[PDB]
Amino acid sequence: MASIAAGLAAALPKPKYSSEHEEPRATQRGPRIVSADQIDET
Amino acid sequence: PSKEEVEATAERTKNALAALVSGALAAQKPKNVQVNTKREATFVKYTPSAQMGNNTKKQERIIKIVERQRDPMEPPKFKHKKIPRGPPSPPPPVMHSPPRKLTAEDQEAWRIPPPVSMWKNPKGFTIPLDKRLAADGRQLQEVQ
Amino acid sequence: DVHPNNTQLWIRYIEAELKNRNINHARNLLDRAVTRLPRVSKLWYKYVYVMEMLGDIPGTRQVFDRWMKWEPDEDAWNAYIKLEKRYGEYERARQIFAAYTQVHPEPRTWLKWAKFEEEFGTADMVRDVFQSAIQYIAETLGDDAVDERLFIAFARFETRQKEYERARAIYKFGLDNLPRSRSMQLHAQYTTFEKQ
Amino acid sequence: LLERWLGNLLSRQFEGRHSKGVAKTVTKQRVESHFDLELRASVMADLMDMMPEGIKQSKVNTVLQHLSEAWRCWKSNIPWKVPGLPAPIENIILRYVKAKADWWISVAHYNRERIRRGATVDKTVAKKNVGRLTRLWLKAEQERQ
Amino acid sequence: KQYYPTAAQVFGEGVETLVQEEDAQPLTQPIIAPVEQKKFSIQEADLP
Amino acid sequence: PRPDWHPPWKLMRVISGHLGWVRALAVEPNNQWFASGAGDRTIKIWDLASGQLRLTLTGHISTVRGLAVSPRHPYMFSCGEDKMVKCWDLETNKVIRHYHGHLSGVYTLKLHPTLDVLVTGGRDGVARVWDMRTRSNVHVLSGHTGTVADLVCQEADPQVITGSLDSTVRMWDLAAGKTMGVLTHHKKGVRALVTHPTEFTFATASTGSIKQWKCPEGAFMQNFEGHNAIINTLAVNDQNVLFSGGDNGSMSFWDWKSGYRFQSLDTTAQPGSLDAELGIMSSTFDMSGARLITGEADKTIKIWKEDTTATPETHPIEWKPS
Amino acid sequence: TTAHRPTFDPARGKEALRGPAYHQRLLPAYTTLKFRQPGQGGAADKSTRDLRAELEAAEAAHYAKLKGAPRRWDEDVVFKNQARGTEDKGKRKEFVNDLLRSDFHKRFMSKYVR
Amino acid sequence: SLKRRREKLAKSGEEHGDVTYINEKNKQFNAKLARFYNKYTAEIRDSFERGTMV
Amino acid sequence: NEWLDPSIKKIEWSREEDEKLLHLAKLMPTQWRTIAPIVGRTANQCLE
Repeated sequence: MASIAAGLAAALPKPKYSSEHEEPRATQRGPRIVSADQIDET
Repeated sequence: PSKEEVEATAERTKNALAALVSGALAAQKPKNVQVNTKREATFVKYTPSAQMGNNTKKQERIIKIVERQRDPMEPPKFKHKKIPRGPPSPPPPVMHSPPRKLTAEDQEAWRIPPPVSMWKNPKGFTIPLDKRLAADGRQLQEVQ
Repeated sequence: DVHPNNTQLWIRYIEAELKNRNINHARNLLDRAVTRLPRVSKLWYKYVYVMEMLGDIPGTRQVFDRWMKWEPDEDAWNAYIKLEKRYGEYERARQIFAAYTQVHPEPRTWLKWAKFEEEFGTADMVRDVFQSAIQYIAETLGDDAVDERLFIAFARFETRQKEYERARAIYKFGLDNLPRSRSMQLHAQYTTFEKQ
Repeated sequence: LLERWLGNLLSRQFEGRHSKGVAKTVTKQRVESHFDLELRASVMADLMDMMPEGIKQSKVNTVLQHLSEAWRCWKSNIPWKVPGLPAPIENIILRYVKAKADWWISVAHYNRERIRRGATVDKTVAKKNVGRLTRLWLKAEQERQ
Repeated sequence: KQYYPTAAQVFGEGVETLVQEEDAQPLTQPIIAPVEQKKFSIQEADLP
Repeated sequence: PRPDWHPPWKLMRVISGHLGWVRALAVEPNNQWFASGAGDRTIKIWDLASGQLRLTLTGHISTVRGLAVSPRHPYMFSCGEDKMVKCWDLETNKVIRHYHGHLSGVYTLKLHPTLDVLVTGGRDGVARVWDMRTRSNVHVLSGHTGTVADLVCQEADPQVITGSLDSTVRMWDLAAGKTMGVLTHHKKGVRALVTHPTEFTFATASTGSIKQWKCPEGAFMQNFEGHNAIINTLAVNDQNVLFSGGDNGSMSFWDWKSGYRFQSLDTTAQPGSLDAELGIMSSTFDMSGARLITGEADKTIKIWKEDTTATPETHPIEWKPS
Repeated sequence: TTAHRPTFDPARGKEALRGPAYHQRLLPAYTTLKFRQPGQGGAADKSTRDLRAELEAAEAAHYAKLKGAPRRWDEDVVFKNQARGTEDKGKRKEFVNDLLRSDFHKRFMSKYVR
Repeated sequence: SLKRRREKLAKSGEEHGDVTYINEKNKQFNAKLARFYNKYTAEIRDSFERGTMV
Repeated sequence: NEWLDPSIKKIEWSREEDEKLLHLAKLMPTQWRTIAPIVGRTANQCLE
């Protein structure tokens, strides 16, 4: 039922500047604490 | 609720309220003598717990309780006393819908003028004659 | 007892016991105050401020958690987020935006989340936030009922990333699937971008 | 009768006087003061219920002073219009001044009938009634002019 | 002089405006009329 | 929930005759006559069909703020601002009993539906539970901090529910005379209560908000919203009709289940009334439910009827789900 | 002065005193409750639609009953015919919601203030 | 807050213009009256300041 | 009522007030307390 969101997501061309290697813009000072959800994602 | 449980509630409430009715009817017109010579005993089986020291001879007790034969001519024994009302039972949380978003226009819309009386002055104030003649609409009335 | 719901009396009794270093007494008072009056923002603010001035950041977080349980106004969620941004747990502030956009689904909260992820996160996060905002608002209020300011901020963000064609795509999609009476600002920003 | 009276006498003697136990009825010497008590309570309830939430309710007995002055302006046929008094508060005041006025006029009608018949002998009732009908006549004559 | 409109000019045409300033009943006549006995002869309730 | 269609209500008959605001209204169980108590200190008995004045009764020295005609007994009860609660024997048209004890003016009066008990509420801030026969104040339901402005009796727990002007609503266990719950959801004075006749739910009305609750839990079921006025009254039919009458004169007819406001009106004042004198002070449906009797601050009894001409298509349900 | 004062906190009701009874307060009166006899109505509930039908029939009956459907001696006189339309008062007795302008007040104040 | 209280007391203790009161409560009430009612009684004010017509 | 009331105009008269005063004094002869509210001065001011 999200036809407008689907039409938007189809209307955008792929971004020409890659961001898959991009770090978060604020470095989280350690240590990093996760919940029980992120146990299997590491 | 179904008719059975409505009727059960009716019987229980009627019993309690009839007890209070009877007590109130004894309050509002007592019998001329407060003597109840048909005094029946009340037997009580009393099994005590441990106490200050130890036990000595027998523990279980049979107790005969009778009302005391009070003089019919005696007035009330004790003067009644004026005691302030106790504190209330603890209040509940105030479960309000989120507060109304007011504006300064609304605060100005609910300003109540200071009242200047044309007759009364219980503090003997000296009011400026501008303000005394502010709510007199007679000068601002129409003539035609 | 005489005035149970008076905020001034509550604050006076709390401050009278805080000036004399009776911290445990005053924290009992503050729990009783925000239990009695859960929708009074001043008592909650005073409790979070007292907990932050005593150094107990986990205490401030638990008080804020109870307040957010009570679903407060926008300023309380904003204060909680500014707390977690002051102390640097940005993922915790991201979770607070998740719940905040859940509770207040107005475009202002989505735009605030987009700005936060722009400054403290990757551009993929901002794109996901904007797409989620458009999807949710057009899903619930209706497809023609989406705000133009969402498209404005999204197109200006993709402009700021110099993805120029993507920004043109946002602008054109917004100018297509919106009424003419609610796209005048979008049209004006489109003209500015195009002749810019 | 006498054993009831002596029992209540001995009740006062031996368990004391309950000074304000049961409510006194509104007898004829308490009628106007009671009407005032009820009227002021009613006007205050309407103001506490019609003010918005969050408005600073520090000064609300001021409305009761406005109601008093509005009533005095009704009696003396002086127009009452406070500059800057809001329309809601003014509506409440005008409504209850109408109600008080109607009670006043009905009591004047009733006592005038009783003074005509000779059913009353108190001087205060006659004096009050002539004052009321003097005011009523002058209101009618101002209207006529 | 008439300072005000009439009831028909105010309330409408399909509205019946009643003005009642006198009772239909006297105060001696009860609302819930008590059940009468009205016995007029000493008659036995059964057979002697 | 999809709301049902209810026909709109229109003005049928206007009955002038009191000289003060009509604060009370009570219909016979047999639906033949109704009782208007008013600020001119009097109780008038009017025939319901013809609208004609049958009788005038004067026993109060203040405004009559409450009425009740007993369904089991040939009695009519009243309360007034003169601290007095009276029992009228309608086989004689005379006051036969007094229920004394309220410290100040008495605002509401209800009878227990099953057993012979009279509950009254008052500006001394308390609901007194009286026995009809012995006139004895069996219970003094206390705990409110303000005027008890309305009150309902019920056949099962909570048997007495009182709404006060300090904005709380307390549900009272009648056997013990102590409260089983407090509902503090209302922001200002709860002037109206009403009980649905077939469902085990009720409704309380303050200014702007009409909240619907479930017995005995006091569970917040729904919220009639939109009537931004001081609500004086509340009247539900057998066919799920809530009537919110409002002190500015505003009338709202709602559907009881959904909360949908199928009608909004402003009532009309008599010739001679000020615009301040527009306002509804009392209302009740009759026993049948075909008529709504309202009593207004222009000293007027008004009768409201359903429009038989209107169809479900001529007045469609303009209800927008969200 | 502030000896003379309004009421802002009216007196609150008290529970009864739980004390021994010696004082006499209410003499008994009307100690027997009357009930609606058969024929006095009230103790009979039929239905809702039957009540609505009976009510509408009574209203229709009342509206049917209301409708009824089953030298000249006066020649030097300066003014002639000064009383036409004066006797026409009484077309329909009308209620004015103003006790200062109602016809009862005018009758009262013309009778008394002479 | 104590400094604010003392500063308010000192500021209101200074008088400027005519004296139309008899004690301090009367002065505070008259200033409150001015604050609310000057915007409505300007013409009467200048009628006093002028000695003639409103 | 005649001098110190701040609604009393103590300035010299205008020609418009003169026209109104003479017009009204012709309308209502020697009814000066009637003329005075309409003209805008007191009765003694209009008379003198």
